Amino acid sequence: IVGGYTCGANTVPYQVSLNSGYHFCGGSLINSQWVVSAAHCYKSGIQVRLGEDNINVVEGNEQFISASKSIVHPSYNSNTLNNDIMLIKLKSAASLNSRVASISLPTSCASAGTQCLISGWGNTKSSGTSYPDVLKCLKAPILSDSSCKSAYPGQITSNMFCAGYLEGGKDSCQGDSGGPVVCSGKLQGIVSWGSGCAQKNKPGVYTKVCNYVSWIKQTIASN
Ligand SMILES: *[B@]([O])(O[C][C][C][O])[C]([C][C][C][C][N+])[N]C(=O)[C]([N]C(=O)[C]([C])[N]C(=O)OC([C])([C])[C])[C]([C])[C]
Ligand SMILES: [Ca+2]
Repeated sequence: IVGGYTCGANTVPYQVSLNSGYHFCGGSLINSQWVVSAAHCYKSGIQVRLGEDNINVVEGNEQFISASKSIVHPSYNSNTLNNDIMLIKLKSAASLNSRVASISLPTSCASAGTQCLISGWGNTKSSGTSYPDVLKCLKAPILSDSSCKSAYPGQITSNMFCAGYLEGGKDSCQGDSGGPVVCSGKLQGIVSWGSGCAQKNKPGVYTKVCNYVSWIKQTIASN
């Protein structure tokens, strides 16, 4: 997260770290056995690390659970990043409490100007790399579809939205992928792509989760 603030340990209890010997992507727990992340985070040998704050120190409250199957959306297109979403099923259910809790799926899409929280362990620097140890947080508004499309002409599908700041300086960045965008207590976005990090007129683009709620529900119910 570039331009953000330290969240405070376990203040974002639905955030997960997907790990394969290092943190590579964020994720959201949406019930005791299922995590939602981004399809471009897919790989095998994924360990879901729940209840984390410093990802480099075991501090208490951590639950490390192997991913039993990852389910990339069938229409995921890796050249457009359209339908960038994947569900990870956990090998055993997590124990839920105040430091590890699931976030709700939206019942409607959020309007332009809704203030949301984006969080993750990715790069904090726009020019160069600085990985944080602890979870970083950013409050950022959803941008109107016109300013999003004026920034990325031709690249925005209806499954995507921009959030952030046109003046630059604050944004998600590399290592934040797969992580949550929560607006009024509902998971509305998944961190996906952008042109670099926190550059002027280039906001982050996020998978629009309200379009996928029946898919999530139906895929979880059949698996
Ligand atoms: B994401 O993948 O983090 C995990 C990467 C390391 O394991 C990251 C989120 C970036 C959000 C920026 N607001 N997403 C990506 O890196 C995706 N690629 C891009 O955003 C790239 C750098 N830019 C891009 O595709 O657009 C142009 C610059 C216009 C070419 C990618 C990995 C899906
Ligand atoms: Ca830790």
